Amino acid sequence: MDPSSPNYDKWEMERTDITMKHKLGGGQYGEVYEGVWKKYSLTVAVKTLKEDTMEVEEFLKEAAVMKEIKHPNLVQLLGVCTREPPFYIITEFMTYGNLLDYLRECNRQEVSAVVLLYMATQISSAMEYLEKKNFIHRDLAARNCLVGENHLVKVADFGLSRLMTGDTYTAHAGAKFPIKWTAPESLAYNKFSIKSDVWAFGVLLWEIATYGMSPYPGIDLSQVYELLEKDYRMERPEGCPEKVYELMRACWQWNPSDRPSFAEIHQAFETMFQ
Ligand SMILES: Cc1ccc(NC(=O)c2ccc(CN3CCN(C)CC3)cc2)cc1Nc1nccc(-c2cccnc2)n1
Ligand SMILES: [Cl-]
Ligand SMILES: [Cl-]
Ligand SMILES: [Cl-]
Ligand SMILES: [Cl-]
Repeated sequence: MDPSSPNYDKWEMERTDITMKHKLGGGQYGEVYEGVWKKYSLTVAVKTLKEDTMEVEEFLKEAAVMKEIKHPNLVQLLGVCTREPPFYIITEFMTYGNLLDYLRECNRQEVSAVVLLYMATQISSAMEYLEKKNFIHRDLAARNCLVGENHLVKVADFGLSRLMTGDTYTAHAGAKFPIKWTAPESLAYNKFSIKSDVWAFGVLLWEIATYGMSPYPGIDLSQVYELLEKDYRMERPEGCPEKVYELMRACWQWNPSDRPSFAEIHQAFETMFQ
């Protein structure tokens, strides 16, 4: 917009510059469309807001939040169109889609053990950065990660709460939570911190080591807490290095203060990967 204007925002861009297309992922992400940033012949993802919905306040808050973060392993904000409806939030488009489906559909000969370790290392790096900035993710899981070229992985947040139609998210006082990725303190006291993100990261590592399997297979949601309290934890996935599993259990300590920090988790992975 206008550089001299009192309301100048470098991120605001021209709605006309983007060629809007079909909805991304057959609708799995919601009101997110594939687009073409003409000026650069660049394919992008454009999240928008339904036909004037009572969520503008939340939408704009997301946009503001994204303008505050930047890291090679966090989906990159490219611009916004929150001056006049329909509101837009544009980020890069990741060629191979979300990590969950990527892991389930990949060439396992290509996506070997070293590659899995590499993917977990990139994710821990992004979280280490959010930790540093005192930000909290709240919904860390393979489904919220994107895969680019050369196994580049980036953490995102698609606000899947009401989008998912499966048993991943379950109701709780007008809100939905992915019970199998939620820390005990979060299920019991609605307390979310970077430590509950670390617990969720533990589950994510499990998803990665199993090439995308569902957590606590077979166990019904209503008994998960009790079991975690009884000190039950997921077994070491087949082929999962001892060191990585050791990391998993540390993330699953009942007491959050006893869980390693992402700084420690990442430092550990670097050592390993090398
Ligand atoms: C178009 C868009 C708009 C917004 C976002 N937002 C985020 O990804 C995100 C990540 C981290 C935070 C940080 N925030 C801190 C506070 N806590 C509570 C929540 C998280 C916020 C938003 C992503 C996108 N990108 C996006 N969205 C859906 C699908 C895809 C997609 C799908 C397939 C291939 N390529 C891209 N890409
Ligand atoms: Cl500026
Ligand atoms: Cl996807
Ligand atoms: Cl936050
Ligand atoms: Cl890409």
